[PDB]
Amino acid sequence: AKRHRKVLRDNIQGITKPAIRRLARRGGVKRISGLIYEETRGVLKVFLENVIRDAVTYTEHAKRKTVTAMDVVYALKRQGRTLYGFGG
Amino acid sequence: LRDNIQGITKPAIRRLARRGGVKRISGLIYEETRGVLKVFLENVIRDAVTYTEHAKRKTVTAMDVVYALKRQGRTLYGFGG
Amino acid sequence: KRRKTRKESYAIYVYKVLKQVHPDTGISSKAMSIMNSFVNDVFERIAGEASRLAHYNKRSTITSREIQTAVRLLLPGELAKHAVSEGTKAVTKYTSAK
Amino acid sequence: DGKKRRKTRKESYAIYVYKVLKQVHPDTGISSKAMSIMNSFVNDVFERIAGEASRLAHYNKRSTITSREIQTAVRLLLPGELAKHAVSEGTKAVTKYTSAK
Amino acid sequence: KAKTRSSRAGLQFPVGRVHRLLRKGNYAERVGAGAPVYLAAVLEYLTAEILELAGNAARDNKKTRIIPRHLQLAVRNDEELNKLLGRVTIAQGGVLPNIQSVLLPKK
Amino acid sequence: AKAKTRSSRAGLQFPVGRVHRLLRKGNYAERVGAGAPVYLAAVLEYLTAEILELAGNAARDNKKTRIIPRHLQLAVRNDEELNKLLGRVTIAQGGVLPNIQSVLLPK
Amino acid sequence: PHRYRPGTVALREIRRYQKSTELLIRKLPFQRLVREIAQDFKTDLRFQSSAVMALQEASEAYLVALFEDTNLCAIHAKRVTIMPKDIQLARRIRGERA
Amino acid sequence: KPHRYRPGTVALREIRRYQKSTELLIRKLPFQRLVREIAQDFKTDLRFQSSAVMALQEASEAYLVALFEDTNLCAIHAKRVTIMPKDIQLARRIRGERA
DNA sequence: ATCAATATCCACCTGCAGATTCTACCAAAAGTGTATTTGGAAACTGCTCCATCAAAAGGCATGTTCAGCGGAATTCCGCTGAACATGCCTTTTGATGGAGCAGTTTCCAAATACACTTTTGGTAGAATCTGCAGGTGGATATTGAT
DNA sequence: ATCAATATCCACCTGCAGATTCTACCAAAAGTGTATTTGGAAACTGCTCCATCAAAAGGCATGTTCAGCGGAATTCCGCTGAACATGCCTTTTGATGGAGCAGTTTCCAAATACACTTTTGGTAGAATCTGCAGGTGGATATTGAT
Ligand SMILES: NC(=O)COCCOCC(N)=O
Ligand SMILES: [Cl-]
Ligand SMILES: [Cl-]
Ligand SMILES: [Cl-]
Ligand SMILES: [Cl-]
Ligand SMILES: [Mn+2]
Ligand SMILES: [Mn+2]
Ligand SMILES: [Mn+2]
Ligand SMILES: [Mn+2]
Ligand SMILES: [Mn+2]
Ligand SMILES: [Mn+2]
Ligand SMILES: [Mn+2]
Ligand SMILES: [Mn+2]
Ligand SMILES: [Mn+2]
Ligand SMILES: [Mn+2]
Ligand SMILES: [Mn+2]
Ligand SMILES: [Mn+2]
Ligand SMILES: [Mn+2]
Ligand SMILES: [Mn+2]
Repeated sequence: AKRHRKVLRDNIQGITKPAIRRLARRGGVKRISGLIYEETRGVLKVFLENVIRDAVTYTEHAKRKTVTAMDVVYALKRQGRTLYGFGG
Repeated sequence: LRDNIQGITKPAIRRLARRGGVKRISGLIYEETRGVLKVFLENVIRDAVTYTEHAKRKTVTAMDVVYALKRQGRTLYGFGG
Repeated sequence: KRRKTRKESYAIYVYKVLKQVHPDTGISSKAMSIMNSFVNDVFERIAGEASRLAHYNKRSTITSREIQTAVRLLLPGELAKHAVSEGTKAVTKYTSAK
Repeated sequence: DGKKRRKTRKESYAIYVYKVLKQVHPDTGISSKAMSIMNSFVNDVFERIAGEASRLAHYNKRSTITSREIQTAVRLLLPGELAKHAVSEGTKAVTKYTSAK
Repeated sequence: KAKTRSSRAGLQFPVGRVHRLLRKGNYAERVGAGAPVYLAAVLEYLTAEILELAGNAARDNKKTRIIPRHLQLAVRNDEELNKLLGRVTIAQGGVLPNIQSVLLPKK
Repeated sequence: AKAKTRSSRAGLQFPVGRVHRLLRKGNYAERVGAGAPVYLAAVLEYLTAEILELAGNAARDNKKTRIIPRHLQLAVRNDEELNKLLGRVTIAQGGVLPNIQSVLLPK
Repeated sequence: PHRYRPGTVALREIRRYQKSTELLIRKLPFQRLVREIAQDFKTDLRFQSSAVMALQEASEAYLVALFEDTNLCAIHAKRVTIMPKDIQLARRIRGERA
Repeated sequence: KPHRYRPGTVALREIRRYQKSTELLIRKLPFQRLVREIAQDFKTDLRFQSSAVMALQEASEAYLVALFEDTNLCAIHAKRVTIMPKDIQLARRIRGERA
């Protein structure tokens, strides 16, 4: 087997406070409680888990090992969140 | 007199709210509710009628309604599908 | 003296299942209509998802494999686990026989 | 030659979208990302109308999708004013097409 | 002589019917032999799951006949079925008894 | 001996032949009438014209000559019917409409 | 000289209606409403009785669920009384206004 | 003697700035790891087309922005200008994601 | 209401990535003509079950009284926004091995349409049977006044 | 805490709408063998593009200080909904013609799959073009202290 792919852990913290602030600003938010950041991280994790689970299900069904933009697009459509701009 | 939409009475709207777990109701709720129900009915009926006309009938069937509700994301069980 | 075209339904098959689960339990007519709607609803959702799956992968055939992936896409965790096991078991017995 | 390999061609509505764009705004261009969005839009609406037409045919025990199914599907899918105009364009196209052979 | 596909698969649900419905429904050009069997099995299993829970709801209410109310109680009280039927209305099902705590009488 | 495209016969820019074929491969029904793909191509062409008209106007408004995703989003969201038609659609790189709730403003 | 305090009977009503399943709007008034609305889309229409009932089951289920959301909004604002603004917020977040 | 904008002034400036632009707001690499970490827990040895990750990011940001709009509405409803966890919770519950 | 520290507007200017321009070629696709097949409009019409009307049923419209909820006014603790110093890790410009997605062609397990034949599954008129909705009685828990 | 008015429960009862049981009918369907066809797995492998190490660097995250002012606890009173009894008019219920929803048969306009023939939408390549992102700076607002 090939070598080392460093263990991936705690990457949810990569979604920083400034990044969440920015997203809230685009959303029209003017003031933000200190507890919002962790709450938002938990919400994004759920959103991603759900979409990724479906996208990977499409990948495996096609007997591929590579998740395609189409796998994601189909997964999003399934969940009523149709995305334009990446094929399909 | 008393025209149709008003037929949906205060006591009826209060019963609906009770089943929804509501304990206290503002006086302005009743008219707001009627308006909301009207919009709901308009949306569903419009689609049900479209299915009726397509089938060249003069009678709206339960299935016309079931199909209308389904495309509106409000699937109903107990009337055909 | 016309005929009244046959209107199929899962009523009789639902009733059999009922007796296997609760031998001494009945079911009202309205309740049964609700179950018929349920079976038709799940059939459409599963078949539809399986259809899209076949299309996405440029396949002309809907096989047990599309039904399976469809089930995993549609049903919640535990429910999916059991549905898959039941589906696999039924196909095995069917294949493993004549 | 050699062992060439005909990358299977992928179709899109791009050239047709381009034509319509020039009809409405002669001196306006469109980025590739926007065109991809337009291509997704046409496929999306196609699938939705075709799907509504499919169910509609089934509900009425018909095995054929005709312009009549498409028309009803358009009325069920499109909001008010868009439906009215789509129906006219559709009807006009069919009436014209049938007077040409 | 001939044997029903359902019996072969050991199912109560009609494999032959499911097969017929798959094509007439225009889901695909062709239908593999195992598809309708697998699908019939899934439909039967889900049917069994709800009737099981519905029957229990009826028993808990001291009744022998399952009515719409019982199907609703079974579905809404089950996390997974509730999710599966999250956008479905069961006619004459009513709702689950539930009052927001802040609305209760003063302790 | 003069073979004219079904599109030209129909007075359309959108490909009737392609649409007819897509309707068949999509397995929407056993059969497809001749007028079906003509009507559908017309509707698709009309909707495209409608969104391109509005997007080009948004582009002009922002002093741009090339339509980008942002212009498509501005056009769709500022238009009641298109906004409803695409109510559950996300346009990549479209951003959002400027909108600050009144109570958040100063003084 | 008996008199229940404000809220006691309301609470009693909540428990009663949450236990039953019967329709809460009277049939005739509902039917007139339905017919009137349909008249705007197509004149001289007839309705199967089951069509009207299906319309009423769906309408009440929708209104009951909306009232639950509406109640959550009132409570969010620390009130126990539902107001039009609560219904409005609920519909906006559901995407019915939005 | 130093200059200082009042609290809320820069916030409002940021709103206008971000509502005018369309660029993704979450750092790209960190988002990619998050995606790879989550996917890995579901299935090991997976690869990703770069566009698959971008599609996930565009979808994720659109979802969060729209959620923050709903959340802001719930805060304003409670006579506040500060969004709090319960505003997000109320918004998700009404949307039917939670209950 | 004048002032200064700053952000914002903006039309001019330009390197460059993204878009446009073509020569080239081409395999995948679509168009008219049989020849074969049939879905479903069309005409006729039996039989539901829908609109309607009158009598029996029972929910609701209505005014009064006041409990208690909603929100205005006030207070202040401490959380969150603004500003800033420090430096890290994301971003960018590039290149490379090679994993694995995907184009091409060989080929057989499996799928499909009859044609023939069997036993169900659905419908219907008739009689019979029952789970349970209300109805009653008496006991007792709940609510509210004192 | 102590009555006193009501509501709530529970065991029991039985009428009856609706579920169960019996019978005869028969068209709609599904099983299997036979013949014909083909979708797509299998095997070889071109080649796109994914994972990755490489390196410089400034955009942007982190962590801290400071205090403006928002959240939230508290008091409080005007007023608006809740509870309740009164008298009636609307809804419910059961009976009844007959409007259409359909069951039945007829039969042609129209939907193909195949063989040809051909125009074109796609695409691999490199080669000139161009809209505008982004840096610069000077003129016009916007803020916030006084
Ligand atoms: N030219 C034609 O193909 C018309 O279709 C009929 C062929 O299908 C016969 C069958 N039983 O496989
Ligand atoms: Cl048509
Ligand atoms: Cl299969
Ligand atoms: Cl209000
Ligand atoms: Cl909170
Ligand atoms: Mn992990
Ligand atoms: Mn026919
Ligand atoms: Mn209060
Ligand atoms: Mn390899
Ligand atoms: Mn039988
Ligand atoms: Mn009882
Ligand atoms: Mn008593
Ligand atoms: Mn092949
Ligand atoms: Mn640092
Ligand atoms: Mn405050
Ligand atoms: Mn009042
Ligand atoms: Mn008549
Ligand atoms: Mn060309
Ligand atoms: Mn610029």
